[PDB]
Amino acid sequence: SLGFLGAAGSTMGAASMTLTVQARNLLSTHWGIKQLQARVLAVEHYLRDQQLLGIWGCSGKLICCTNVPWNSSWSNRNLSEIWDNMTWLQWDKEISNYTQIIYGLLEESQNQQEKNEQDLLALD
Amino acid sequence: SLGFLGAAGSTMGAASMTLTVQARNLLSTHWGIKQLQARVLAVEHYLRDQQLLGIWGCSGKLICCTNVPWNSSWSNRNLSEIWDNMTWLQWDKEISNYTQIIYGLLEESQNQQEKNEQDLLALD
Amino acid sequence: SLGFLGAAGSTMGAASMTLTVQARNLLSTHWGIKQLQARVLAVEHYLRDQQLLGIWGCSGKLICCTNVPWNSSWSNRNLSEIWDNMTWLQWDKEISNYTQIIYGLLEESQNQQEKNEQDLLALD
Amino acid sequence: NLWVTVYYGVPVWKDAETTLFCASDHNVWATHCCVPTDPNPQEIHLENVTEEFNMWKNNMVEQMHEDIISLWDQSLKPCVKLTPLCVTLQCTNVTNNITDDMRGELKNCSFNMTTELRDKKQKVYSLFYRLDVVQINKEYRLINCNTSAITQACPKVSFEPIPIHYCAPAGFAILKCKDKKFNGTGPCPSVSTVQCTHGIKPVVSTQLLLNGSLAEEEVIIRSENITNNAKNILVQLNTPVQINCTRPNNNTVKSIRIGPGQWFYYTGDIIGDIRQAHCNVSKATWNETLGKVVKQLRKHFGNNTIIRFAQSSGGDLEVTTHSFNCGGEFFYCNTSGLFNSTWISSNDSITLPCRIKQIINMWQRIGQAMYAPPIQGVIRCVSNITGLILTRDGSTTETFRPGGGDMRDNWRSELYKYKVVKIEPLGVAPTRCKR
Amino acid sequence: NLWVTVYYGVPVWKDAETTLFCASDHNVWATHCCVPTDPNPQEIHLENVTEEFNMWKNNMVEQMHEDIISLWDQSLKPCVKLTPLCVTLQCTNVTNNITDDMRGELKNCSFNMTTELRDKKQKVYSLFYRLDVVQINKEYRLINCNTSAITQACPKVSFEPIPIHYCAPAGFAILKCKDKKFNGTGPCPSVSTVQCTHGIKPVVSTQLLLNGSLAEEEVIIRSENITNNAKNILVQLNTPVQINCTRPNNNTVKSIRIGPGQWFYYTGDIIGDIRQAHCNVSKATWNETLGKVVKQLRKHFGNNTIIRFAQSSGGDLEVTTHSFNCGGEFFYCNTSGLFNSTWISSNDSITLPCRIKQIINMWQRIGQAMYAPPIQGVIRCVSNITGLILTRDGSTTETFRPGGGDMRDNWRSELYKYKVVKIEPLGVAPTRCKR
Amino acid sequence: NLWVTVYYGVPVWKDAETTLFCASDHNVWATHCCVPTDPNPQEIHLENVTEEFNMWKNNMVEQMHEDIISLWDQSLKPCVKLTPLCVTLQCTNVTNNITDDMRGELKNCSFNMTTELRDKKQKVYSLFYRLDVVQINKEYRLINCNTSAITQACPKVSFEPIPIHYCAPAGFAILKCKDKKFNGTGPCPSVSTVQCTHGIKPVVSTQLLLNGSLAEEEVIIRSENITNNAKNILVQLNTPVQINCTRPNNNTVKSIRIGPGQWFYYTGDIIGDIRQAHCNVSKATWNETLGKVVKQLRKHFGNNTIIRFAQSSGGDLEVTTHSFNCGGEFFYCNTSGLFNSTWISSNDSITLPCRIKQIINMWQRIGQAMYAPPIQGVIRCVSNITGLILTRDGSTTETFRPGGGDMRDNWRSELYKYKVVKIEPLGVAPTRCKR
Ligand SMILES: *[C@@H]1O[C@H](CO)[C@@H](O[C@@H]2O[C@H](CO)[C@@H](O)[C@H](O)[C@H]2NC(C)=O)[C@H](O)[C@H]1NC(C)=O
Ligand SMILES: *[C@@H]1O[C@H](CO)[C@@H](O[C@@H]2O[C@H](CO)[C@@H](O)[C@H](O)[C@H]2NC(C)=O)[C@H](O)[C@H]1NC(C)=O
Ligand SMILES: *[C@@H]1O[C@H](CO)[C@@H](O[C@@H]2O[C@H](CO)[C@@H](O)[C@H](O)[C@H]2NC(C)=O)[C@H](O)[C@H]1NC(C)=O
Ligand SMILES: *[C@@H]1O[C@H](CO)[C@@H](O[C@@H]2O[C@H](CO)[C@@H](O)[C@H](O)[C@H]2NC(C)=O)[C@H](O)[C@H]1NC(C)=O
Ligand SMILES: *[C@@H]1O[C@H](CO)[C@@H](O[C@@H]2O[C@H](CO)[C@@H](O)[C@H](O)[C@H]2NC(C)=O)[C@H](O)[C@H]1NC(C)=O
Ligand SMILES: *[C@@H]1O[C@H](CO)[C@@H](O[C@@H]2O[C@H](CO)[C@@H](O)[C@H](O)[C@H]2NC(C)=O)[C@H](O)[C@H]1NC(C)=O
Ligand SMILES: *[C@@H]1O[C@H](CO)[C@@H](O[C@@H]2O[C@H](CO)[C@@H](O)[C@H](O)[C@H]2NC(C)=O)[C@H](O)[C@H]1NC(C)=O
Ligand SMILES: *[C@@H]1O[C@H](CO)[C@@H](O[C@@H]2O[C@H](CO)[C@@H](O)[C@H](O)[C@H]2NC(C)=O)[C@H](O)[C@H]1NC(C)=O
Ligand SMILES: *[C@@H]1O[C@H](CO)[C@@H](O[C@@H]2O[C@H](CO)[C@@H](O)[C@H](O)[C@H]2NC(C)=O)[C@H](O)[C@H]1NC(C)=O
Ligand SMILES: *[C@@H]1O[C@H](CO)[C@@H](O)[C@H](O)[C@H]1NC(C)=O
Ligand SMILES: *[C@@H]1O[C@H](CO)[C@@H](O)[C@H](O)[C@H]1NC(C)=O
Ligand SMILES: *[C@@H]1O[C@H](CO)[C@@H](O)[C@H](O)[C@H]1NC(C)=O
Ligand SMILES: *[C@@H]1O[C@H](CO)[C@@H](O)[C@H](O)[C@H]1NC(C)=O
Ligand SMILES: *[C@@H]1O[C@H](CO)[C@@H](O)[C@H](O)[C@H]1NC(C)=O
Ligand SMILES: *[C@@H]1O[C@H](CO)[C@@H](O)[C@H](O)[C@H]1NC(C)=O
Ligand SMILES: *[C@@H]1O[C@H](CO)[C@@H](O)[C@H](O)[C@H]1NC(C)=O
Ligand SMILES: *[C@@H]1O[C@H](CO)[C@@H](O)[C@H](O)[C@H]1NC(C)=O
Repeated sequence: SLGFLGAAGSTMGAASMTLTVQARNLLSTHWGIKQLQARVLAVEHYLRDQQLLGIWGCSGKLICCTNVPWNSSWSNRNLSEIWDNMTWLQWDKEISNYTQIIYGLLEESQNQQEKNEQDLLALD
Repeated sequence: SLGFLGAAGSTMGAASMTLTVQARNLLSTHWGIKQLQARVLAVEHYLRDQQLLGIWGCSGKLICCTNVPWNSSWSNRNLSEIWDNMTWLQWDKEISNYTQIIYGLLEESQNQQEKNEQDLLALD
Repeated sequence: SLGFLGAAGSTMGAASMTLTVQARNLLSTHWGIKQLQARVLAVEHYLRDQQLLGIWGCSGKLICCTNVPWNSSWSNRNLSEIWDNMTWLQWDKEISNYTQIIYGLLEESQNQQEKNEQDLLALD
Repeated sequence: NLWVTVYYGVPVWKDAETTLFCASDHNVWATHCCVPTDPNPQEIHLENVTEEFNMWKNNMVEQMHEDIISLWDQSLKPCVKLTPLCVTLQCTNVTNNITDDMRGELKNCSFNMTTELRDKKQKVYSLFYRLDVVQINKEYRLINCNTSAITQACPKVSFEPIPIHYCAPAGFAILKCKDKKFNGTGPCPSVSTVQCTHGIKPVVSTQLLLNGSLAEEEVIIRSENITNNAKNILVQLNTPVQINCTRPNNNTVKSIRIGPGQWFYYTGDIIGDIRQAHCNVSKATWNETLGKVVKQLRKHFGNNTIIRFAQSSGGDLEVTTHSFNCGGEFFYCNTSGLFNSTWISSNDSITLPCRIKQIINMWQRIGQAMYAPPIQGVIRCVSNITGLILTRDGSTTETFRPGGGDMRDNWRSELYKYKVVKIEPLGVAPTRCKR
Repeated sequence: NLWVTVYYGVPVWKDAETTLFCASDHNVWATHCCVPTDPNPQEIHLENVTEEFNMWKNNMVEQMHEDIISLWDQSLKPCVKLTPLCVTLQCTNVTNNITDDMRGELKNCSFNMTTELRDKKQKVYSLFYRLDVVQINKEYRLINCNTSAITQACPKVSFEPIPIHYCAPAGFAILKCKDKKFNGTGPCPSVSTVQCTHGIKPVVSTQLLLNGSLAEEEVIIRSENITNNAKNILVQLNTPVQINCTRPNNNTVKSIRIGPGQWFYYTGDIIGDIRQAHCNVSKATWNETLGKVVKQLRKHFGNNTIIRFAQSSGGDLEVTTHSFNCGGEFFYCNTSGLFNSTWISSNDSITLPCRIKQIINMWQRIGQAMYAPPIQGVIRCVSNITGLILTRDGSTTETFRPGGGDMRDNWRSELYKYKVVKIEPLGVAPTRCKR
Repeated sequence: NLWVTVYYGVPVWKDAETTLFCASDHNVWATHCCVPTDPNPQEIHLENVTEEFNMWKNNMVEQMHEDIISLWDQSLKPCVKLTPLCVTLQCTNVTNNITDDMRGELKNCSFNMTTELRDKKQKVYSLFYRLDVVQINKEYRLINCNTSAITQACPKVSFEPIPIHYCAPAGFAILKCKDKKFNGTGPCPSVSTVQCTHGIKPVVSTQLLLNGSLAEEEVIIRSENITNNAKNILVQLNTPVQINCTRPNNNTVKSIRIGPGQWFYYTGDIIGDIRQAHCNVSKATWNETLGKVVKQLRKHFGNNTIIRFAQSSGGDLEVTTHSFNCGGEFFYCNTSGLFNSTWISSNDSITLPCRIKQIINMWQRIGQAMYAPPIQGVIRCVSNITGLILTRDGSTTETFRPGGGDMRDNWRSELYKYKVVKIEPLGVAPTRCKR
């Protein structure tokens, strides 16, 4: 249908149906140094995003529902105003100051879950 | 315990029992560039295969069962021929024209499944 | 709060609450090679550990419970001697002789498990 | 009520700077070192996406500049050095077939050169173009002897530009501006995504831009700040102006060995009449073209003002004169015949006289000189003027003069449509599911 | 009914070209740059696997060629440049203790050489071998003064071959053919997998192959196309032929300074009588060896044909003679005494005369000459002939001659049994399992 | 009834050797090529962690040594070569204004050097410091003409130390020892983790260590094996001793083109009288400092023993004198005025005479000489003595002398508190959890 980033500008609800379009393009004699640096950098960025998904308990998923509630202080926009009337570029700008807060909450939540699972599995 | 490619030539139903033998041996003065390119390339190939398993919903598995039905137009053989007489090299040479069809279907199936899970969890 | 290896020296059960702390610190002319090699090496080590978790069925976890029983021949201590009265550096030395045995057992139990899952999913 | 949901593969990006690599389909651009291209390249139109572009802050320009210089220098590394040539020369005038245009332009110089054996010498004479030779006190020396060493360019390596495509690494993308009448700094309502730029020819010139892209609807005038005087004005033309350049002399090229495996090339003689190099521009086309430029300038300077064109005020030949490589020779053409008019609200050509130099200092550097060996025979080349670089003088009359000199402004005329962004696939949004 | 099941770690592979690295273990081969070897490697036999090998399309050969040349050149980068040696020489003949054969093969040349100080000169004389000196008009110059610079090889760096192991990168594997009597181009029913090749010694020779692997059952004859007379034939012997080579002259080596920390080495004099260099091949062994070779040639040429061996056809010494490095000296041996027989169905040697050169142009390149400093004392080396390179003339007699020159043909004799493949661990197959 | 549980992110480590990289913040250390530093680096204290350190087996020292040499060499690579300067010199003594401290230390030499044009020569007069010139038989030569080439250091590139921070790559960390009175080889009860070291200035000196770290409470004596004689003793002071060094001569520097864009710098003349370079150390501070050194030395040699200090016994200036770079000049100061006492259970300074050299052979290598161009005017520098390098002679009296020469002993005095460890985040332990 659309190529890489062809969904940009569409609403978030529409853009979410093309997630593999972008996921598949990640990772895809002095002048050999530029080529190696370019290749290594692509790998490092890929791995950092994957590491976070691992830490947050979203490894292997494109869509991951978690146990961290949404705070209206980050944004109080209605879901019909977010998913149908905004694109992802706009959304990213709207909440760009809260991503560190959210990320900290996501990793802490998963850490607590790791510990609760371990204890339940210790019962016979 | 036959060695790295020791099961090659055995039938598919036998060779499937050595998947860790092969998996564990993957990923393991201008000469500095020559050697470094060799190392970078090994990493890139490893990551691309892992990325596909991720996209298809097979992350972390050596054996993964999906929801894509097999089409007789890709290959029409009895399962006993495939698993008891053929080896994997022979199989690879017969199904080689369909791999880009099958991979596409595996991706579509997983993306639809994640959407369905996300919607179902809206009720949890 | 104890930002990196700050739990070293604390008991094993105390340090278990800081696993994300260390995980997040992995991956983050002539020299253009010296620096690049350092970056590539960091990636290679990261991936080797992730591959082992993968083949043990622990790909998305920080705390992974397995099906391999503990042998008193590796270590014959009580839980309160290991978890409350010892640190991780001490434990690592205590069983450094048996890590290869344990890893081999973990690889095998995962293979037995994946085959059993494949067979059960064929019954319907 | 709402929960955080993490999404991966989200189509967003950020302005970013990364290192780009080249793709390219014996050449001073070492194109054999570049990646083969995609025969069916993709371009993805982005509907409802408006981006901010700024051609004056575009780091692609800086990378092109650095790669061009590095490729240039690498091509000279294995070539014969001319250290043995920096000797006192004994020179007289070439007076044999002078049409009075060339009086004093060519000098006949003799010298003692080294040879294959270090205990022998040979007497050699050759012709020089004056601009390359300076007087010592009939004693002359090459102009570079008190500043820099000279490396002879390899005679087998072409200087002809080959289009170079700049490609982003995975995880990055290049956004292209598709709007017409785009001035280089505003928002661009219509954009598309590509992985590689189109090929750009690294044409080197100093006042007029040659063999670039044309504007499609009108002449477009771009500048960082049009009301300043400290900035150059880049004018992109709608139609090309054809220019015919020649070095109408039949050269006989001779060579000598100056050491073991070391050959030196020089002009031995000239057959027939000696004439000046020159370029032809049609008057009718030029007049219409310049009139179009004036019309567009009026949008910023007034419909009741006077627009005057004049010659560059002074400075080095590389700045005041229009320089280019034509068939391997380096020409310095006088453009005073193109910018000599006041605009107030046929087969008749313009001839621009040109000078030739063999000792060249490129990229405005000091200490690295190149010797361009002569080309045998007669040289003719035809090229397109696709743009201009003008400056404005610091009443009711504005005056514009040829500018240029600084190579980064040539590359800005091709790279203005592109920007590099980083893809940021991971992000969050509220929704109804939890787990 | 059936479902797609994805498997990872599938034991399959494809032909591929990748970069191999060296792992070998004061030498021209940078074995100190290479990776240390594994104490014992793991060779895995593959039961029921037949694979196709093609020794003539093997990219391992091209990499070996490039790596050897690059290492060779790197070893000369820090060595003395003999620029000041290219002078007019005053040469006379060495006549003091000359036997009839080696007469006119030594020159006694004097010249003016530089010293540590720019303002001083020294008179030096040395001995040269004629092959490396050419006449100018008594006045001589070194043979390469009109084409190249000469780099003196460093006297402390050995030219003795050290085995080098070629290793595949992770994700790749090297398949090896264990088929005895394997001709290099067909299916191989018995294969194994290794990570690294056996050590291969980079022995350089031109007509006879020295110190390689032997055939296990019989003489094996291989070529790209046995009926194409434009192709070379590689013959692998199953028995060595021992060859004893010597330079039976006692050289006194002198050294002078030629510049600020630079020194030149040369033969000063010869103690005792002057004798021709030579190689000894036993007649009986050589005649048995050819008998085996012709027996095998008849399989392709007929059981009623005539097989005739003859000398080389022409060209320079590098192809007309058998060249090799013996103790640091470079020998050019006449093999006409070996290839002189027609085949139709005790303590007695063959002496092959040899000449010595000091100025050497390797790898058939132009512009890069090496000066091999002389070795003090008397040289003797013993080596094994493990194979031959033969050509065939373009109607009852098939005439064969020594071939050579193209170094890739020597490597092909060790690498014929290896192929590089890419491991492709991911794939699919139908099963009755779904989810 | 316990099961194996796998934990990832476990806070453990192993001793390891990896490559560290440079971080920093027109200088021979090429700090522009280093990673900019973190303005707010962290240090994390590890409670209840005891580690073993061994400063004598610390591979960080070896890397610093290699990096410093490589940075040094690449900074001379692009500078003017002085090859044409190795000529016979005609020299007489400078006797115009001598305080007989300098009686015969300076010589006035004349020579014929090259010019921009090959056919012309220039006569040059210059002053040399004796230690740089040797007599040939009045006829002199530069001291290194029979051992090495000389490269002139670039006059625009500073030799002043800039702190360098060594940083571990991800997956590695550097542990620092916080214990006071730590002698470098025992267990360290108090440690902390850092990613980068503090900045270390690459000060190059012999015998006395300049501008290093001070001990917190008391003088600390460290050695690999205190009872050997084959090992040096490193003494860290807890107070600085101020040393004031100068060359009180108003030297006028001249510059001559020696080739096509090449230039040689030299001392033309000296304004005023000619005096000896020297360093001033206060006696009271030095005597208190030395007494502290003795007090802590008795701990290993007996509190009833005799401690005697003496001058170094022999070797070249690099080891017999205190070498340092002061304002770009290289000083060789005689320290026998400091190490002259026997210890048994206002504004009066010690003056150390110093010599100056221009032809330098650093890192104890042979074949690479540097010419340090002179610095115009009068030079003065003030620095802190923060430690000593002492040797011990092989009865009742222990005799100690200044040691030095091996640069790794200097860097080891700053890096003694750090070790590199590899993080091993994966491990197992028994729990009651099973799945
Ligand atoms: C190579 O092929 C042979 C068959 O030609 C395999 O041998 C069979 O192994 C099975 C399982 O043990 C036995 O039930 C059969 O009776 C054997 N066949 C014969 C003719 O003996 C052999 O295992 C294969 N090798 C490898 C490594 O897979
Ligand atoms: C199984 O494969 C066949 C062959 O590709 C599919 O049939 C084709 O379907 C397309 C429409 O998408 C038609 O244009 C072709 O003419 C059909 N070819 C034939 C031979 O019938 C079929 O749909 C696939 N079935 C399933 C369940 O995947
Ligand atoms: C270092 O060791 C001390 C003990 O020597 C630890 O402090 C104890 O912590 C327990 C658990 O909170 C308390 O019940 C004790 O009363 C504490 N004892 C003392 C003397 O303070 C300390 O937490 C350890 N540090 C780290 C980082 O683990
Ligand atoms: C685990 O083993 C340790 C060591 O044997 C136990 O510690 C001792 O346990 C015995 C009972 O078996 C007591 O009599 C000792 O007094 C304990 N030693 C001390 C002083 O700590 C430990 O108790 C065992 N498991 C537990 C804690 O139940
Ligand atoms: C080339 O070399 C010749 C040498 O024959 C130079 O001729 C000499 O020139 C010098 C003056 O520079 C006279 O004093 C000699 O008498 C000349 N020698 C003869 C016999 O010709 C010639 O000058 C050199 N090249 C130039 C600069 O002309
Ligand atoms: C564009 O250029 C104009 C000048 O043509 C700049 O305006 C001047 O700014 C300075 C500094 O504030 C004032 O002192 C002058 O009086 C201003 N001149 C005029 C005519 O207004 C303007 O700032 C520049 N804009 C940018 C973005 O660089
Ligand atoms: C090496 O052995 C192979 C067989 O393993 C020979 O292959 C033949 O090649 C010709 C080419 O024209 C084909 O027509 C034959 O059918 C092939 N035979 C077989 C059995 O495959 C090859 O010619 C031999 N080469 C040499 C030099 O001996
Ligand atoms: C090549 O040299 C070897 C010795 O290096 C010769 O072997 C010797 O032969 C004689 C005569 O039969 C024996 O007495 C010696 O004992 C042998 N030496 C050894 C070490 O075994 C060989 O004959 C020579 N071959 C040729 C063709 O000259
Ligand atoms: C530095 O201090 C350590 C103590 O932490 C000393 O180590 C001891 O060495 C002596 C002599 O070998 C032994 O008798 C001790 O038993 C060692 N103790 C330990 C902890 O092993 C070390 O010798 C001191 N070094 C110096 C130069 O003072
Ligand atoms: C652009 O907006 C229109 C509505 O004005 C919508 O129909 C169209 O689908 C949007 N484009 C994209 C890519 O979503
Ligand atoms: C982030 O904070 C700045 C003030 O520092 C504010 O101007 C900006 O609008 C904020 N952005 C968001 C998404 O809240
Ligand atoms: C030679 O050229 C100079 C200009 O460089 C001129 O002054 C002189 O008159 C000319 N001589 C002749 C004979 O034309
Ligand atoms: C380009 O367009 C922008 C629109 O915001 C305007 O501000 C700027 O002055 C224009 N510049 C030129 C040279 O036309
Ligand atoms: C022009 O040059 C030719 C040689 O190419 C010569 O014969 C002729 O005399 C010259 N013309 C004049 C006016 O001297
Ligand atoms: C120059 O110095 C040397 C030093 O050994 C001395 O012997 C000589 O006499 C001095 N010459 C003069 C003129 O002072
Ligand atoms: C320079 O060269 C001349 C050659 O005649 C020689 O006499 C003179 O002594 C040399 N000058 C020096 C300082 O050696
Ligand atoms: C050296 O003497 C000159 C004399 O003109 C003076 O200008 C200069 O400042 C003096 N330099 C020093 C360091 O005294």
